[PDB]
Amino acid sequence: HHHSSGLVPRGSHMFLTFPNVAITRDNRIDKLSENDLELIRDTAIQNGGRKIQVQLRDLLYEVSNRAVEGDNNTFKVSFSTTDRAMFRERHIEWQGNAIRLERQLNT
Repeated sequence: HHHSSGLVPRGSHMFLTFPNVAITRDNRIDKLSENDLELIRDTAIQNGGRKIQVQLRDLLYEVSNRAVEGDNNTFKVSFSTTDRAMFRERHIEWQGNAIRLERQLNT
Protein backbone atom coordinates (compact mmCIF):
# COMPACT_ATOMS: atom_id res chain seq x y z
CA HIS A 1 0.00 0.00 0.00
CA HIS A 2 0.96 3.67 -0.60
CA HIS A 3 0.13 4.50 3.04
CA SER A 4 1.88 4.05 6.41
CA SER A 5 1.79 0.61 8.13
CA GLY A 6 0.54 2.49 11.26
CA LEU A 7 -2.70 3.22 9.37
CA VAL A 8 -5.30 0.52 8.51
CA PRO A 9 -8.60 0.85 6.58
CA ARG A 10 -11.55 1.88 8.74
CA GLY A 11 -13.87 -1.11 9.22
CA SER A 12 -17.65 -1.39 8.95
CA HIS A 13 -20.14 -3.93 10.34
CA MET A 14 -21.35 -4.19 6.69
CA PHE A 15 -18.04 -5.94 5.79
CA LEU A 16 -16.42 -8.49 8.12
CA THR A 17 -12.94 -9.78 7.25
CA PHE A 18 -11.39 -12.93 8.79
CA PRO A 19 -7.64 -12.96 8.11
CA ASN A 20 -6.27 -16.25 9.45
CA VAL A 21 -9.00 -18.54 8.04
CA ALA A 22 -7.72 -22.12 8.08
CA ILE A 23 -7.76 -23.98 4.76
CA THR A 24 -8.39 -27.74 4.31
CA ARG A 25 -6.21 -29.89 1.97
CA ASP A 26 -9.22 -30.01 -0.45
CA ASN A 27 -8.93 -26.13 -0.95
CA ARG A 28 -11.94 -25.33 1.29
CA ILE A 29 -12.46 -23.31 4.47
CA ASP A 30 -11.96 -25.23 7.72
CA LYS A 31 -14.14 -24.67 10.81
CA LEU A 32 -14.20 -20.94 11.86
CA SER A 33 -13.90 -20.17 15.61
CA GLU A 34 -17.11 -19.88 17.70
CA ASN A 35 -16.30 -16.15 18.32
CA ASP A 36 -16.05 -15.65 14.48
CA LEU A 37 -19.39 -17.42 13.87
CA GLU A 38 -21.04 -15.45 16.73
CA LEU A 39 -19.72 -12.17 15.30
CA ILE A 40 -21.16 -13.10 11.82
CA ARG A 41 -24.52 -14.21 13.37
CA ASP A 42 -24.85 -11.08 15.62
CA THR A 43 -23.91 -8.71 12.74
CA ALA A 44 -26.39 -10.39 10.31
CA ILE A 45 -29.10 -10.25 13.05
CA GLN A 46 -28.46 -6.46 13.66
CA ASN A 47 -28.97 -5.92 9.88
CA GLY A 48 -32.47 -7.55 10.04
CA GLY A 49 -32.39 -9.91 7.04
CA ARG A 50 -30.40 -7.48 4.84
CA LYS A 51 -27.14 -8.82 3.51
CA ILE A 52 -23.76 -8.20 5.17
CA GLN A 53 -20.46 -9.13 3.44
CA VAL A 54 -17.92 -11.58 4.82
CA GLN A 55 -14.35 -11.88 3.48
CA LEU A 56 -12.82 -15.36 4.03
CA ARG A 57 -9.27 -15.45 2.56
CA ASP A 58 -9.67 -13.59 -0.78
CA LEU A 59 -13.36 -14.36 -1.54
CA LEU A 60 -16.53 -12.40 -0.59
CA TYR A 61 -19.69 -14.03 0.82
CA GLU A 62 -23.12 -12.47 1.40
CA VAL A 63 -24.81 -13.44 4.65
CA SER A 64 -28.28 -12.65 6.04
CA ASN A 65 -30.43 -13.93 8.87
CA ARG A 66 -34.28 -14.46 8.36
CA ALA A 67 -33.46 -17.17 5.79
CA VAL A 68 -36.96 -18.63 6.57
CA GLU A 69 -40.09 -16.94 8.10
CA GLY A 70 -40.79 -17.81 11.73
CA ASP A 71 -37.13 -18.12 12.79
CA ASN A 72 -34.88 -15.02 12.57
CA ASN A 73 -31.80 -17.02 13.70
CA THR A 74 -31.58 -18.92 10.40
CA PHE A 75 -28.70 -17.87 8.11
CA LYS A 76 -28.29 -17.90 4.34
CA VAL A 77 -24.93 -17.67 2.48
CA SER A 78 -24.69 -16.56 -1.16
CA PHE A 79 -22.09 -14.79 -3.33
CA SER A 80 -22.18 -12.45 -6.32
CA THR A 81 -19.66 -10.94 -8.77
CA THR A 82 -19.48 -9.01 -12.08
CA ASP A 83 -15.97 -10.15 -13.25
CA ARG A 84 -16.38 -13.30 -15.38
CA ALA A 85 -12.64 -14.18 -15.05
CA MET A 86 -12.89 -14.57 -11.22
CA PHE A 87 -16.20 -16.47 -11.42
CA ARG A 88 -14.80 -18.73 -14.29
CA GLU A 89 -11.70 -19.41 -12.15
CA ARG A 90 -13.23 -19.73 -8.62
CA HIS A 91 -16.97 -20.70 -8.80
CA ILE A 92 -16.37 -24.30 -7.58
CA GLU A 93 -14.44 -23.40 -4.36
CA TRP A 94 -16.57 -20.29 -3.89
CA GLN A 95 -19.82 -22.42 -3.87
CA GLY A 96 -18.30 -25.14 -1.65
CA ASN A 97 -17.05 -22.56 0.86
CA ALA A 98 -20.48 -20.82 0.77
CA ILE A 99 -22.12 -24.23 1.69
CA ARG A 100 -19.59 -24.77 4.53
CA LEU A 101 -20.06 -21.27 5.94
CA GLU A 102 -23.90 -21.75 5.91
CA ARG A 103 -23.55 -25.17 7.60
CA GLN A 104 -21.31 -23.69 10.36
CA LEU A 105 -23.61 -20.64 10.88
CA ASN A 106 -26.70 -22.89 11.39
CA THR A 107 -24.97 -25.67 13.44
